[PDB]
Amino acid sequence: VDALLDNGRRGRAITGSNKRPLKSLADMIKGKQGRFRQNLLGKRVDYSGRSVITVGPYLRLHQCGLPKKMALELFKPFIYGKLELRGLATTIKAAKKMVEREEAVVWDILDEVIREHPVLLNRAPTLHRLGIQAFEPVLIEGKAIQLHPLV
Amino acid sequence: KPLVGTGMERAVAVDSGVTAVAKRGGVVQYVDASRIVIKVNEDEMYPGEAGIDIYNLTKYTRSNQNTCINQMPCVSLGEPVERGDVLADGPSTDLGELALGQNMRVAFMPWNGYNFEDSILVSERVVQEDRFTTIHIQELACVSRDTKLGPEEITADIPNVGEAALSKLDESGIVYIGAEVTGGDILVGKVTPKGETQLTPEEKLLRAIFGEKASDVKDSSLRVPNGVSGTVIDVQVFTRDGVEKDKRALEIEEMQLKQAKKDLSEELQILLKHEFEKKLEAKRRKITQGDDLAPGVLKIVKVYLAVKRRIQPGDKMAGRHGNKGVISKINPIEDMPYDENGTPV
Amino acid sequence: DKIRKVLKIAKEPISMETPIGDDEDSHLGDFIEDTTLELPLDSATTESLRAATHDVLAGLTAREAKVLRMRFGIDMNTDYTLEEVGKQFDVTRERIRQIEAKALRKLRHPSRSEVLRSFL
Amino acid sequence: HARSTGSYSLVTQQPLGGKAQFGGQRFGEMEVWALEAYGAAYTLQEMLTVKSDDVNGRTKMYKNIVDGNHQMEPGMPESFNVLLKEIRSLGINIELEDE
Amino acid sequence: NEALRIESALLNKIAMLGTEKTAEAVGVDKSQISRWKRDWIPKFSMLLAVLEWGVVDDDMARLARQVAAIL
Amino acid sequence: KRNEALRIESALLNKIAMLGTEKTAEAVGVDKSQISRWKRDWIPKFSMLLAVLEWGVVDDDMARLARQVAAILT
Amino acid sequence: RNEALRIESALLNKIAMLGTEKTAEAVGVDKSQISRWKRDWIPKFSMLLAVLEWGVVDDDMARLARQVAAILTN
Amino acid sequence: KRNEALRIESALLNKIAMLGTEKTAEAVGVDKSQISRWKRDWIPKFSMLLAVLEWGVVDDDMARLARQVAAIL
Amino acid sequence: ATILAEQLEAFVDLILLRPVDDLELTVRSANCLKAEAIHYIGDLVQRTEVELLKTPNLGKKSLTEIKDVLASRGLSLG
Amino acid sequence: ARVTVQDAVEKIGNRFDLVLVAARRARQMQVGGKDPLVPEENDKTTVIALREIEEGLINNQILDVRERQEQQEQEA
Amino acid sequence: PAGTGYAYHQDRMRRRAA
Amino acid sequence: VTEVEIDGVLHEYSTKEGVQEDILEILLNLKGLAVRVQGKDEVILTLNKSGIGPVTAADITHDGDVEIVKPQHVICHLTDENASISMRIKVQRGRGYVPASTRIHSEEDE
Amino acid sequence: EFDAIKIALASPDMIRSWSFGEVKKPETINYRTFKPERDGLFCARIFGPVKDYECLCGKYKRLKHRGVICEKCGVEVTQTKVRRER
Ligand SMILES: [Zn+2]
Repeated sequence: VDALLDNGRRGRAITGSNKRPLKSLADMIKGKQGRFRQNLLGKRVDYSGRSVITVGPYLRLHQCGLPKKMALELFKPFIYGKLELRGLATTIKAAKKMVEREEAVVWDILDEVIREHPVLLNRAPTLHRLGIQAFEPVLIEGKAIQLHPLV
Repeated sequence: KPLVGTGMERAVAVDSGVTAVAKRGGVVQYVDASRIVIKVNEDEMYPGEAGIDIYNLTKYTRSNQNTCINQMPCVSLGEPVERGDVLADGPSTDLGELALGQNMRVAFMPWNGYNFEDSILVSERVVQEDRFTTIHIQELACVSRDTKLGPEEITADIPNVGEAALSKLDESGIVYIGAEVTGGDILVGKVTPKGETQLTPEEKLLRAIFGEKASDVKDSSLRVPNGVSGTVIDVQVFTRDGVEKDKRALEIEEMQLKQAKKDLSEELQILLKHEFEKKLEAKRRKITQGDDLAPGVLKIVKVYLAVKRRIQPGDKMAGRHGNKGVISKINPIEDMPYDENGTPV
Repeated sequence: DKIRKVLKIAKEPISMETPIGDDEDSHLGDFIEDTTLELPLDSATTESLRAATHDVLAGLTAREAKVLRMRFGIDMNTDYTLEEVGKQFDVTRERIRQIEAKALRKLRHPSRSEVLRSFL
Repeated sequence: HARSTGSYSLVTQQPLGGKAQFGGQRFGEMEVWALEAYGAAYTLQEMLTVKSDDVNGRTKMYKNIVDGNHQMEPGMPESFNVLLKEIRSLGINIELEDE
Repeated sequence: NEALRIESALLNKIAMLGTEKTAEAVGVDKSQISRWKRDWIPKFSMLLAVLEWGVVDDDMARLARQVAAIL
Repeated sequence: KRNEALRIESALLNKIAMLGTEKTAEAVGVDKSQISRWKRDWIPKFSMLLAVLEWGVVDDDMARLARQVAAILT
Repeated sequence: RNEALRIESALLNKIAMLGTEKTAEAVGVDKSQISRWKRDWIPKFSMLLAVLEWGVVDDDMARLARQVAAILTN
Repeated sequence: KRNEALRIESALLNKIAMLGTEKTAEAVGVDKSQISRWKRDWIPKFSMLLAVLEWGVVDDDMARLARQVAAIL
Repeated sequence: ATILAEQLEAFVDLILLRPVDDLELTVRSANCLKAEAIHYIGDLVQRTEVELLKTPNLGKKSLTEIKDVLASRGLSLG
Repeated sequence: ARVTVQDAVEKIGNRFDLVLVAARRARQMQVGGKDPLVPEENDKTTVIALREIEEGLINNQILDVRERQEQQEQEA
Repeated sequence: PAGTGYAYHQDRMRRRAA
Repeated sequence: VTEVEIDGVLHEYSTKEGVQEDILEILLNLKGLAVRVQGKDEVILTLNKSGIGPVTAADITHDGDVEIVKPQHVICHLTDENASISMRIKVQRGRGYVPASTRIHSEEDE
Repeated sequence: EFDAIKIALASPDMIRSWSFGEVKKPETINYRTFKPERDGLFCARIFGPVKDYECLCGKYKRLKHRGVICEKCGVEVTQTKVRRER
């Protein structure tokens, strides 16, 4: 029972088939890897992407260069909705097939979708507030996010 | 080659077994993209032997990092070679010199913020000459196992995919060699048995309306990862000892057997007969012996794709002095700085 | 064949806290997905298919639409049998069979099920 | 690498790792601090309820986005339910008051 | 008895074929083949007797003999 | 043997259909359900056996053609 | 197909001329049977006649002749 | 009218045999495994209709086949 | 020079195919249209009302239905 | 078009009530229950709501007054 | 209870203290 | 040059027996072949060579309207007496640089 | 919905009130047909069904029968998500 609850406080933790101590009921709550800090204070998140950043010195301060493929994947439900609403797809499965085929009008829908939809750009060590900032996306034919030089 | 090196490039190139180095001096007798044959000089010839050396070059194979390992001959026909000379150039080697990158005409100047923090501005001629292009062979395995509902199959009959999607697959359900595939195409067509689907209402009705039948097999075909686009350069089939081989497995096996005989027969012709024939029966038995696979897995098909990554913004470049950099823009040749002679950087 | 079964018999299950080569924060349980989950596209497609069946059955005569809603469990309890439908329509079983066949034929019409076949 | 929706982790109903399981980006604790320092409470709430963990919330959000109703019904994240069942699996009674 | 002739001929031909071949053909474990045969051969022999397997071929042989006689 | 098995299965099923599942059951000595389920379960397997056993018989359409030719010539 | 459509139109036209009741009395079946055939089977019979009116291609004609000889040879 | 029905039925059965079971089954949407039964049921009835519709059918190819068969023997 | 001059000049200026299956009308209509080899709509419009009515088993209400459905689908005879 | 929100923040203040009132009004437009009060310039409902706030046509007080009067006239 | 949710939280208190 | 079709070759990551250059190197060589066509905008040239020696641009079968600017351009080498290279090179007129990737826009029935 | 979170000690009566049954055996899975065992750590009667609205034994495979407990196996028929709560 002690091992089940804590697998410590009893001199020697009991190990499994491998030589590694069994993870106890208490070990799944405490620590840097416990529920509180790995799953409750921070999380993995949908509608998110990541890519290398280039400069793009033509940008205005309020906008960022977003790759077209990245935008197409990040805004898929919005694209399905626009495809259904504008009559270009009868059902959601048909709209999915169009977005998979990347038909010419899917890109027009994607331009309409992100016209004034900001996206949050975040760099890995978020030391302060300005480590996350919202930008207006401008679609770029590439694979690297373009970041304004002043940010 | 490094236009500016330190003189240590030959040592690194040769000491690492990435090139083919002459074991014995002689005159090159036959050169080919795939092999070199040397007529050893009589001084280095042992009494009981034929003075012939055959170096078999490593053609396009995959490295631990999914790069291209390929050896090209660096000698011409009839050329004299001495012991320790480089006969083929391995990956990233030029005439026995370590050649990790490309020597490029670089200018140091700001140019409009397109190299702002560490960004790099590149000309379109750099892309046109394909001098930072790389080959990226990669494996993709389709394993058919023994499931409780029934064994998995690699048939070419795949529900819910049209005629065109199955055009790249042969009769046995495996993509052809040399076929240029795109992210999403089927490589190996596989189907798993299924049952007791438990269809919902307003779907039973739909199937009734369209007189369609729900398939008893679900599609588990190996498809190309989205984004990746290369050509199929190799296919390997591993069949369990008891299972019966398919058409493509038998076809591959015959190709390997003929290749084996060809290599052994050429070896005897270029150069002993007792070891030739004994090795042909061992090589033949090894080709058809049947593979010891994991338990349950019935048949494995490995497809090797060969991508070609050219260059683009976001790719990291570097010099040898710790100067990193990500390509930001690829410039037209008429936008680049140029000197009095009109040569752009 | 018993030899193969005995050899296939599952070995000791792998601990889900097994470190991956990095051994830092990658554990085996970080690579295992919930297989019994409905993808949001599948759920939305189910809702749209329910709506489409409703809007298509609407364009049917009263008794034919009722017969088709009964024969399949369409927004009701377990599906009824032809005999039960006769017990409720007070008509012969073969009559209900003919009615449902004709209703399905009418639903097969183009310009009446193009969206429904798009659902395939 | 990008992702709208995909596979989800087993014990915690959250997205998975990076680009080999088509998984999402970790919106870790310091990113939460940055959102808190801003006033972005709806951004934060949707980030840690409908985009990650609320099982019923994320399907409703997907549907609502599909028909152009950019509103959410946040709900309780599944990982907090896991934590409650794990503390209760010790001899500790932890419950929500004023049900 | 047509059924008994069919049973005899089928059993003889199956035995000549080989145990492993028959098991593979009918997808039955080699430990069950004797059971499968003893149970199912009479049923299928009776079935083929009803279906008149080979009777069309017998009449075809008769027609071939007659045509040979005419020519 | 695969295509021969398919052909033999088709011929067997055609013979049962022509005679009748009810009538075939009555003659064989089983119930109609048993014939209906043998058609689904074992007739393919027995057909593969016949393909291996080499008991294939002449297709009935070509049989009719041969009969007609033998009547026309004679 | 086109020949199938022509055949179907001809059959329906002749049915119209003769009279559904008259054709029912001539065929031994009821009026409703002819009317329902007009929609169930007549198209399929028309397609069958379309594919039959092509005749026999010489290659397959020789194939069938050889097979008919083989089945009729001791 | 019945004798003509039998004559056209024989001609049609011959034509079906020459065409091929696969083709006939595909043409009239009948499962191949059952096509033969179809011929027992609808070939005569259909024949009757052709006899009542004053449709004309001929069976030259069959005779041709006979000739060709004689060539082998 | 020609390319530059051209750009500088730019600067200095400153249904009928649908078969009978898409009619879904009374079986009277479909039967009469199939009899007269009127299978596609594209061949239906070229007909005229007075000639169509002459068809047997085709009277006032059948022609009314065919014409009104054609009108409802933006089609007419001629 | 929209780059900065300094006139809307000015007209409402607190930089947080602006978000809430703009969200209320943008949802009003998004659902088929309301129409823009400023000439639509191909903007999204969020930007349209911000542009209405800047003009002074929308406040938290205006919105609740309109909601109340719509409730009162629903009685009819 | 910090930013754009502060108002919401205050409103909750308005309903809790009754 | 826009595309090539060598006799017994399936992809550029293979090697031809008796040829010293790899197929990929052969294509990189053919990329630099200077040529002009007067009449047409698209022509398929043919190159068939046997026997030891360099296979140069002078060995390309020539029609009247195609002119090989430098006939000494080396295409490959044959290193075996019983070695044959037979290819059909596709030359077409265009403007600028268009990579094959952007040339697979639709596959145009390729 | 909920205003505060209360934490306290757990009594045997409280722990039994949470419980939906007593795990009596250490068995988990049947090693041939991997269905849950009768009273083990993975038990359908105690913890709920393993497939949506499908009884373990196989006598109930419709949403219509929702809300009844079987007799050949005693397994409640409901959603599988309840496996995360029981
Ligand atoms: Zn049960």
